[PDB]
Amino acid sequence: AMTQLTREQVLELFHQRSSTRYYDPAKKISDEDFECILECGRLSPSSVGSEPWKFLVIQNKTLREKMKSFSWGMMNQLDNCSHLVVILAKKNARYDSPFFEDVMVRKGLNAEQQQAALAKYKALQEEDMKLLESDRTLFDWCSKQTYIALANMLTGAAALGIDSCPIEGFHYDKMNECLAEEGLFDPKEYAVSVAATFGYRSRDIAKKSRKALDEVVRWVE
Amino acid sequence: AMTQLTREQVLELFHQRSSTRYYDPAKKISDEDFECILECGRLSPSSVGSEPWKFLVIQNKTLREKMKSFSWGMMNQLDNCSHLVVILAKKNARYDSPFFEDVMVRKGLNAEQQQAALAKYKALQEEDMKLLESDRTLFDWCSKQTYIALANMLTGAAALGIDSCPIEGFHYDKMNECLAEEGLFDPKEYAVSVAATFGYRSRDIAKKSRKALDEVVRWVE
Ligand SMILES: Cc1cc2nc3c(=O)[nH]c(=O)nc-3n(C[C@H](O)[C@H](O)[C@H](O)COP(=O)(O)O)c2cc1C
Ligand SMILES: Cc1cc2nc3c(=O)[nH]c(=O)nc-3n(C[C@H](O)[C@H](O)[C@H](O)COP(=O)(O)O)c2cc1C
Ligand SMILES: [Ca+2]
Ligand SMILES: [Ca+2]
Ligand SMILES: [Cl-]
Ligand SMILES: [Cl-]
Repeated sequence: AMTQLTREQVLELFHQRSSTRYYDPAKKISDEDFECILECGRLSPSSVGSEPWKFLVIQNKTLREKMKSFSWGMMNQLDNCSHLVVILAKKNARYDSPFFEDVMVRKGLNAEQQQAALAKYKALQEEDMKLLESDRTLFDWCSKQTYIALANMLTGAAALGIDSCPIEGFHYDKMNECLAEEGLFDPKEYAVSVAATFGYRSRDIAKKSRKALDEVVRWVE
Repeated sequence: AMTQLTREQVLELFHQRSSTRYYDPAKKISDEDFECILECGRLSPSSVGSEPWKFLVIQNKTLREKMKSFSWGMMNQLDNCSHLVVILAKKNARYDSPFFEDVMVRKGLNAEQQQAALAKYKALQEEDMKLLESDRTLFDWCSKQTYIALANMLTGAAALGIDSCPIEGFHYDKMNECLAEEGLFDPKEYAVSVAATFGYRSRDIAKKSRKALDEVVRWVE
């Protein structure tokens, strides 16, 4: 049968998922649990099946130490967290690129289906979403897809009883340069999108503070 | 106690979550289940607690019909899905805006804490992430946060046994103009980010096709 939760269980999960700034350095996530977290990212949906992401798992302590200088949003977490993921997004993911040829093959499209798909992707990028305005608009489209993978990794971790924190608080140019200089990706192909820490909290879970549902929802009947 | 799943259950959930293009028009999501889905969006994390989203629930059939002309990615789904959400993202969410004053209050910051937070947000936007390059770069930052809310709504729906589909396949300028002309938001304040349909599938769940874990993960020990 299928895995299914009650509404109460779903809400519990989303109140357990919180941004963890204080991790217990004595508790490490198992290799099995961490592989499951990564699989939540891998299995995430993405526009046109583009999967425009790479997951860098930064366990090396010397590299984490170097990041402290320019990563104010995770300074405390770098020494204490079990695992750190830096998510990259694909650069220059144009409809007519070799990257997109591979997207289509993972679907198994023949020449005619590829022709129709290419026309759809061109319309999506050029006219519907206007992504071809600049390199940054096209990069940011791929980056949006990586935030889906991020969200699913945080939620999957929480479902396994593992704490996490999403991270934007770092100097992106310095982070890109540092990780490229370490040989972790080709900077012509990918650039840093967002990061996340994972581990076990050393403090209580902070209560949710959010705008009310009536503030954020408008119903059009 | 806390809600917790096994690795096998988490993976099942992420294989059950699939992009549903074919919905059974006879099956409607209950008001209670749909409120739970919306709460998964509301409870989502967001950079600096910005929550830069609105959720428009488009149930009106005449409005759905109008969208068909310019929404190729959800044409089939518009007539058959139970619920449709169009997610908006905040425009011009500058660190020094009234929008950001409210972000800080939901945290309860006094004048000195606000001063420190404003300095952090200014550094994040101006220098770390370089969001102030253009209106679009700043909008796309908020839009990225809305993709977290999207992902969590899809996953929460799947956990409740409800099918969904994320949607970018529409003309954004036409969609913005149409929904603003209906009075659903102030177009000076928000613009369309991404959409999603929800309902019960009329076909089998399609098997996952993804790049292998070894393709997308790089481990830095
Ligand atoms: C993309 C993103 C980036 C964030 N960056 C940071 C960060 O650098 N450091 C940090 O401590 N929190 C960071 N946060 C956490 C937010 O401040 C947090 O989600 C928000 O205040 C709501 O709290 P909650 O996640 O505990 O519900 C980030 C959140 C998101 C989604
Ligand atoms: C942001 C986003 C936008 C998408 N837009 C559409 C769309 O307009 N129409 C559609 O049928 N599928 C759309 N998809 C679904 C993707 O094609 C799908 O996620 C991908 O092919 C993987 O299939 P799966 O979600 O079933 O695992 C979109 C996905 C995402 C994440
Ligand atoms: Ca099962
Ligand atoms: Ca419980
Ligand atoms: Cl690479
Ligand atoms: Cl508004």
